[PDB]
Amino acid sequence: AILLPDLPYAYDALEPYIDAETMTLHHDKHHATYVANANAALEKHPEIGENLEVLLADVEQIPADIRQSLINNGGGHLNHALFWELLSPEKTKVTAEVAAAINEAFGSFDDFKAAFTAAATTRFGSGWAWLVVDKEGKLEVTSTANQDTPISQGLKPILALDVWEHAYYLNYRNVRPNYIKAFFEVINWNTVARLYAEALTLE
Amino acid sequence: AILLPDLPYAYDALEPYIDAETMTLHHDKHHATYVANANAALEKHPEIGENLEVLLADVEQIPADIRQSLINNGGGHLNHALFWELLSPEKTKVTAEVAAAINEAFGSFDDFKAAFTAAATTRFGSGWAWLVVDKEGKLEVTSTANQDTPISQGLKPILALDVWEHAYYLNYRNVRPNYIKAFFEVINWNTVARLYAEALTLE
Ligand SMILES: [Fe+3]
Ligand SMILES: [Fe+3]
Repeated sequence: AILLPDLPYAYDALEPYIDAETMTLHHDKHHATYVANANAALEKHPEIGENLEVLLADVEQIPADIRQSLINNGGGHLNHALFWELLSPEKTKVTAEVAAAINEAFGSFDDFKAAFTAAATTRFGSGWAWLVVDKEGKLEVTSTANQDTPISQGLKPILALDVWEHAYYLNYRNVRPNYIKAFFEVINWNTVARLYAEALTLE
Repeated sequence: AILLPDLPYAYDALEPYIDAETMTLHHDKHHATYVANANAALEKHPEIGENLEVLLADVEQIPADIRQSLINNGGGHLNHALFWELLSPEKTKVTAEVAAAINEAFGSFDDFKAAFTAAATTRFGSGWAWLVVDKEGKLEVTSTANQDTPISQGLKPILALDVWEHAYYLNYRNVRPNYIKAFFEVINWNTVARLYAEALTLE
């Protein structure tokens, strides 16, 4: 079965940037529901196994009667698992190779941060802003709807911000760009490095 | 210019079903923002005018370069303006003709309630649950994404529930069902009758 991973720090470790009550519901309620629903969907078709990253890379392989529910809850599970690991109570620095890849893709770091901030601002409704590695090994900023994940288009995400309202409403209310800025404070760039390394090597 | 209509009651009027603070952010920030954005798009084409209900009934007729912004913000404005009129601090009752059409399409009021509750609850991500008049004059429950509106498909809304998280997170957190059950205590059935009469009387 899919399991709910633990937060690898205390619920309040990201304060004042993300508030402990949000971390608690976001993980114990929202995330747990994605895992519970993904298990129920998968229980229905044991023959397909449970490797979500493989199943959701090509959604039409998933039998029709559970497809949208797996996209939604199976995607909710993967997006959130990735998200907890990209957050750090301790400040970190963009790694040399990650930084170099950025200048190359965007021209400078501030250009990236601005392209990223804007994909996150203008994602209308519920969804996620992403930094991804191309099938060409290049970086792109994108944004997806709801729990849709870029791995469904063969893109490898190395950074991700959740812009569903539940992620920021208790701390920032309507002011999503305040929450976006706060995110840059608590990114775990070591996770980003590892994801990006894993992106290139498995290619 | 599109104007932000005033709430037709005090902000704390829907208490304890909807909290004051939410009414306040929801109208003063969320709806104001759609109104502002809708106007910025419209001003780029003064020739197409300001009749949002006509423009959004055929989206395709809207110049490509403001079409998405119009759908989202224009849609945002209609749905919300409709939403404030549908809420009532006084418990009202279902008008006889409305009750009868609900009995006909659904079996009983409570059947309708469960069905509208199902659409409101399973809408994944941001959106709206609706009771609409068919092209054939029949009632149907549906839901839509984000700020999409059933008038875009030649359906006439007579009941609407915002299921965006900003509509309910302050008072109910992740438990959208408690929000939905509460919405039924504050429905203005007189706004529903009136919309229902209007839908039948333009065909
Ligand atoms: Fe989330
Ligand atoms: Fe709303």
